[PDB]
Amino acid sequence: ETLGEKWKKKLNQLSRKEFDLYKKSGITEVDRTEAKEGLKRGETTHHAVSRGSAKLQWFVERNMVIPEGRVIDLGCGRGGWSYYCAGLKKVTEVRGYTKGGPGHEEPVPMSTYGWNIVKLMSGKDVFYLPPEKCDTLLCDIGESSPSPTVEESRTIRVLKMVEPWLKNNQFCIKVLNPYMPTVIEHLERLQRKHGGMLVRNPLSRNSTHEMYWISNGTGNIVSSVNMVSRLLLNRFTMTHRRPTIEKDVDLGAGTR
Ligand SMILES: C[S@@+](CC[C@H](N)C(=O)[O-])C[C@H]1O[C@@H](n2cnc3c(N)ncnc32)[C@H](O)[C@@H]1O
Repeated sequence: ETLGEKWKKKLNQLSRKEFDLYKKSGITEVDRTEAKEGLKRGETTHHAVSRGSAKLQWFVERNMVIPEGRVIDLGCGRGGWSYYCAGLKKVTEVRGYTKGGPGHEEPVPMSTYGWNIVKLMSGKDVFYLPPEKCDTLLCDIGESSPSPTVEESRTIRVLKMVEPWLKNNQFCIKVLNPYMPTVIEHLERLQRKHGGMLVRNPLSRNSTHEMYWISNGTGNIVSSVNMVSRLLLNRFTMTHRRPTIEKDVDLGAGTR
């Protein structure tokens, strides 16, 4: 039984009250107040459509993934990753795909900087999509479940699905459950082949063990995963630490 499975265990034992306090204890989060109010009023410039823009920004600003050329954004949802990438100088095209329907967030149309190189497509299950030529492959798919065996299946399926889209390109791929032994085996094989490293984003909630496989880095995957399991387990032991609040991203207007 992995450290991660013990964390998962404990998480599942929490009351809703305890869960709600635990999930943000000591994390970082952006202040969405202004964006939500603006989106509520139909504003199409400046605002990120989700917390995802700031989440991907954290990786990009640290050069862990450097979006360039034609960017594919797998499970776009509202489009946070896509609209962010749209403003980056090296990026020439952004194609986002997402399931949508009941479920499942629909793309939100925006006119933030670079919106003209963006096409977001709903009604698209990426497990049935053939791979396309791209210079950057982004994927933020992986639905949490109380069952770590369900999550293991979802995670492995994502890893197998994204591989053909990796063509010596930049990438950032969510790994929903990185602690199950079989997932580690796949990750180790993929890292041998395509390189990169697994990284914990500080904007991730404590309610998920997700880490991101990014292209620009190196390191020991097992050590990084266990570090996260120890972090998340430690956060069970103390009174709720209020999250570190940061400014949300401002995404423009205009064409590129
Ligand atoms: C964590 S959200 C992405 C948030 C996005 N990165 C943003 O910045 O707003 C993952 C998205 O994947 C979508 N999704 C889940 N399974 C999918 C599938 N099989 N094919 C396409 N999209 C999927 C979900 O509907 C959800 O909108």
